[PDB]
Amino acid sequence: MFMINILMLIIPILLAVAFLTLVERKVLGYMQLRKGPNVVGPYGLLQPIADAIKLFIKEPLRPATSSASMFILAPIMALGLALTMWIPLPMPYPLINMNLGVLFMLAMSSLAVYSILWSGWASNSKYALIGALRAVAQTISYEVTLAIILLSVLLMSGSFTLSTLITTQEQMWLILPAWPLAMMWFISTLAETNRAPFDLTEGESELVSGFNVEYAAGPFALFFMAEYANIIMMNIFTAILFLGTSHNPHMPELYTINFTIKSLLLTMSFLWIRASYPRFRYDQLMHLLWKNFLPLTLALCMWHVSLPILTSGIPPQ
Amino acid sequence: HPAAHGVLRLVMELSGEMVRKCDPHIGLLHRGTEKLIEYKTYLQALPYFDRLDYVSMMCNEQAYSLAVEKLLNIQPPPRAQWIRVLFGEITRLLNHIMAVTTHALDIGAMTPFFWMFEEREKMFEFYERVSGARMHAAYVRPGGVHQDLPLGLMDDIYEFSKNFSLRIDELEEMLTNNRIWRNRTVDIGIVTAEDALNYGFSGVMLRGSGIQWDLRKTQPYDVYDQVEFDVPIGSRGDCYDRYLCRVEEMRQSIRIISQCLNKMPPGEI
Amino acid sequence: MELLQVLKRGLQQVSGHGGLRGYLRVLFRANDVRVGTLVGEDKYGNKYYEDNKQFFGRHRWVIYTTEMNGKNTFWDVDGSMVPPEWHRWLHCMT
Amino acid sequence: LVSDGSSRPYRCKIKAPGFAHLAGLDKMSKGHMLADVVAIIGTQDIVFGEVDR
Amino acid sequence: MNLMLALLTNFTLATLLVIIAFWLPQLNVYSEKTSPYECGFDPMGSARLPFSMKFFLVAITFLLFDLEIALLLPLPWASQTANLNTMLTMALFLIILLAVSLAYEWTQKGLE
Amino acid sequence: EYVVAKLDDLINWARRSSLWPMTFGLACCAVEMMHMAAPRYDMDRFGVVFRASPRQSDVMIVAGTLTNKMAPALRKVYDQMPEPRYVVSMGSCANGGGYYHYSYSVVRGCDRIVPVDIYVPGCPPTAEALLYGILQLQKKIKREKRLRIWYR
Amino acid sequence: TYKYVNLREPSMDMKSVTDRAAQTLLWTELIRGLGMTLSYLFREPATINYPFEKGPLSPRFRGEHALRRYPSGEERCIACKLCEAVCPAQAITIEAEPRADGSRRTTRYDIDMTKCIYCGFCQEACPVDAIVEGPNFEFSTETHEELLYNKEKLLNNGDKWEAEIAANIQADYLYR
Ligand SMILES: CCCCCCCCCCCCCCCCCC(=O)OC[C@H](COP(=O)(O)OCCN)OC(=O)CCCCCCCCCCCCCCCCC
Ligand SMILES: CCCCCCCCCCCCCCCCCC(=O)OC[C@H](COP(=O)(O)OCCN)OC(=O)CCCCCCCCCCCCCCCCC
Ligand code: SF4
Ligand code: SF4
Ligand code: SF4
Repeated sequence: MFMINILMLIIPILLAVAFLTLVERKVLGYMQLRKGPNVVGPYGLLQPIADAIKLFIKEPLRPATSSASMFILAPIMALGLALTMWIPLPMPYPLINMNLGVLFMLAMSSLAVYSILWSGWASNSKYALIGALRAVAQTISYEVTLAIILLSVLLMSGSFTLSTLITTQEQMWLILPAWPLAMMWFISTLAETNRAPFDLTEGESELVSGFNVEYAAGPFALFFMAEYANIIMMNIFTAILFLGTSHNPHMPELYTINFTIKSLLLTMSFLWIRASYPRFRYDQLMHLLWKNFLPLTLALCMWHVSLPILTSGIPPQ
Repeated sequence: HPAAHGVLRLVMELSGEMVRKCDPHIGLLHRGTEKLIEYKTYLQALPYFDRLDYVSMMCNEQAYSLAVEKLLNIQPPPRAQWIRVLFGEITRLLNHIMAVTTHALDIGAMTPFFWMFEEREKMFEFYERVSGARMHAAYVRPGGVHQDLPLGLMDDIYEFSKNFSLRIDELEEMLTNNRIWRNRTVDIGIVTAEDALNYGFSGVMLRGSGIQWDLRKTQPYDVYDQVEFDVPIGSRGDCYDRYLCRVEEMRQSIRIISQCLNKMPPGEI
Repeated sequence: MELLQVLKRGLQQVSGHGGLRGYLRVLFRANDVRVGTLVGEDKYGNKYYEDNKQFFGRHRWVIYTTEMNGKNTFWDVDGSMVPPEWHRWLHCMT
Repeated sequence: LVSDGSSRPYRCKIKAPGFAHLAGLDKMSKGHMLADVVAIIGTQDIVFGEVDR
Repeated sequence: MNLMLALLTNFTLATLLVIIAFWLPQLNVYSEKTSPYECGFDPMGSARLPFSMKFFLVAITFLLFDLEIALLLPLPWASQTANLNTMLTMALFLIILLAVSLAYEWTQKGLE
Repeated sequence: EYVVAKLDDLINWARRSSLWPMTFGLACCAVEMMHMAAPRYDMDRFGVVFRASPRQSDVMIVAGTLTNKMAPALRKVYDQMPEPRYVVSMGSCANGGGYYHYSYSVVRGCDRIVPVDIYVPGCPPTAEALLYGILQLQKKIKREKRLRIWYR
Repeated sequence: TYKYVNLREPSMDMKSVTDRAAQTLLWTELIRGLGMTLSYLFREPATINYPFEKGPLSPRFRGEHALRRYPSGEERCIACKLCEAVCPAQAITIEAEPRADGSRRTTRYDIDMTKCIYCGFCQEACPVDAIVEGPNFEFSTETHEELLYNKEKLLNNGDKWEAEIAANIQADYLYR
């Protein structure tokens, strides 16, 4: 019954991306002083099952001046790596016990930009031709802001597995000994996964130009779908790394209860940022990576090399 | 789409990344206006000045009625002048709500649009109670105001206008000491020379950059000399310090309203 | 300790208004679930409630019932069904 | 407002902004980015139908 | 032997929903105007993709900063070791060797 | 049968559960639509989210005033919309053109370009007689695609 | 007179630079700024629940048209041709005839509801106080062939209520 476990993980998470689109706007609504989806629910709660069927009735045109084998291959690789990344992730037991899987996250988070380079090219001209070339350019630069300060906690964890990442945090909630790194951990995933303040990707992006600009609601229904699957997955990855919960072997039930409550709270912030701050005007977006983000990340890197040595506090492996 | 919601087609031969050449095209809404007023009378062709802006309602028809009273040799009566100021300085809390919100929606801030229009609907109420209608009111005539305002509006402007300075105390904390919006707007579009007067500019994108002058206290309109207020100026010559006129004029328009409730003589209209 | 300090008011508000059937029957049309304070008299069975003067704009809410002059059961409400006397009242015009 | 002397007027030429405020964008825009250009236009408070001057 | 049947499920469920959403109502019986109106708001656009220098240097610069994090990658494995004065003083070298490559290029970036 | 005509109690309910309007804000009836997206008579979350892109929209809402120099740019945008498309014209200038019905530079009516479903009259209709306009559009959806393939 | 805004130099000493270098680096703005001003969600939302609740209006409101009539009926119109001479948009189209009794009346009366620009110039030009902009925005028909009004629509539309209209005009004729 291994095969019944995989389907027990793909299917209960497509609701949690469909029941996030509804909480996308109720939370964003009470900031504007207005109620949620009022009339169809009764409380809203039945909105996405009606808002899903309309997309698969509405005619999925292909553009006449488009290519063929590239345009319908990027949504295959969209949902592939958006759902494959959920595998090696402990809660409290992962589906797969990888020896080194923290690196496998970057082995999965690297290839997502190789679909945007397809879809911007595969269909058509200037509103996604050059306008998607400068969306690959922002997402490549925020790995070296990411991969360094992901390594900067592993000097304190001890190894590459994720079971040690819960063992080392039984008494600490490790956001305290590394709180400068925890800041730039947030803004990276806030800009890499193509969200609201650093937003030259989706729809705020000259407010007209996106990679969604050409997909009718047949193939478009996944792009949005798949994408919303990253944003609840960097949140499930931050809260297993910094803000780690407590594991008890005799009681694994109380792990997940105290766990899903925490990833939901960080997921609120991606909604709660969008209702405050304006955009970044593509220069100043990348003007603060090199000049401003990056030299501090090397500074704390040299700090986290020497401090396990000159404390005589080497982590065991 | 909405760079002004579907108008203004412009061509840009952009020099690599910079623009260096920009030449727009108007005429997508032309309608034949000035041809068509020749075939009407004076009173009958008045509601095509109200539709000549969008959002100024009583500020237009203030400059048509005043341009026909001159030709007639007639002044308006004294109560008809303290009505026009109570409206002509309440549309300056509508044209400045829009210029500080839809600007900051094109940039991308969501809420101060919604945070102000929820409050703005307390003020399209006030047109309906006096004229009869929602936006375009045919109210001002070339002989003063049409008809008298009902029993009320002085316990309802006063409840409103005593509580507007907190709502304008929210945008100061949204925008002014904000860093990202200051970064989006400093030293951008600095046209400040006497080519910024050779082009024949009117106010702000003048006085917000240098030259102190406006036609409200160097010429008269009305009984409008009998109020006291100051005219905000800008220091440097960019957008962030012609932004700050529009935030600061809205505080000074509350002063000209509170000075107008005390002074209205009873009489004719 | 506000979890029971103010739910005690809402316990009689939610539950004891029409029992088990009279609560969810108004819930399936909208989230308009608050029982109003006063009543109207007119006309058919549509008691246009008027609230406890604790609102403005949402203080004069009406209810529709069934089939004015050839309509469906409850799933067609267009809003133009009102008598031409409540236009003087529903719109707060006097 | 040229008036001839009877009930229907002669020419009525309107002066409004947008002729000054937008002829002076081509000077104002050169040197900056493209995403600076949408930042420029909002401060003039352009309302169309008033470019019908 | 499930790793490898841990993903071929996930891709055959992925390619399932594509052809059912796209290709199945692509055989429907509507009028389906095939006229060249399918491109939006950039009608003709009779030009080739022009070169942009400031968007090439962003590609190469990343690539040379990407290499020596893989040298920097086995630092946690370089902890449980022998002689460690060597291990510390060599680990500090590469970061400075990455840092100087900033400061030379930092005197000329351009509008990136 | 009872099997097939029951299925259009879902598809003709799914098609009226979430409309995605394009709008053409051109003239004064743009602003009196924006107050409906303002949270007093809040347009969104009574079923119908506000504006999207031309490739994704169901039901467009013409407003303002259609001159000669906007007449081809309307019809081009109407083509890209999908098959279950609907057209609502608000404003008294997309009904026969307000005034400027007699001046040279106005397309006299906006039905002469596209087929339009629900006419809403009034210089600016008060965003109150526009929710009543769209609640007439949802009542229009009582059609069925069943009993078409099942009759003929 | 004057007022100068954004005309002030920084202090530029040893103390207040740390006050500004705590801002840029550790974000004493941007959380105290807008992590608190936004939430502030705890107010009651103000949404008119539209099919049941409706919004406020005023007794001089403009809307659908009507033609009143006297106590026991006379069709208050007298075809005096003024409501058609000051429509700015030339909507009204009147064609009278001497009716057989001797008093003159209309035969055809036509108001477009599309050229109607909603002045209130018909409402106030009438001497015999007949044609009244009635207070009901109920509209939204589906055909352009329909919004053209005849005479015998307006009377039906003007006798669906007069309890509505005559409560309005009695309140408001004292000003005009
Ligand atoms: C459009 C449809 C057509 C395309 C359909 C096919 C698409 C497939 C794309 C999937 C790409 C995923 C590739 C990821 C490779 C990384 C796998 C991995 O590293 O697993 C970790 C583990 C490492 O070993 P270890 O951790 O030490 O095990 C514990 C021992 N105590 O390793 C293991 O546990 C076992 C290692 C051997 C398992 C078999 C080999 C794995 C790769 C098989 C697929 C080959 C890749 C196909 C090409 C990829 C194209 C993107
Ligand atoms: C000797 C002992 C050892 C000493 C150890 C001392 C530890 C010190 C730790 C300091 C390092 C951590 C701080 C990280 C640096 C902050 C990043 C930065 O430098 O931003 C600079 C940015 C540039 O703009 P600026 O310089 O201000 O110029 C414009 C002024 N007109 O200006 C900015 O402020 C930009 C602000 C961020 C931009 C994105 C904002 C979008 C919203 C993000 C909200 C995120 C909220 C928090 C994230 C979640 C936290 C859990
Ligand atoms: S006539 Fe009506 S639609 Fe046209 S601009 Fe005026 S208010 Fe807007
Ligand atoms: S209402 Fe007055 S103006 Fe109109 S037709 Fe009758 S008498 Fe003439
Ligand atoms: S409201 Fe004005 S334009 Fe319309 S019919 Fe009456 S007078 Fe004519």
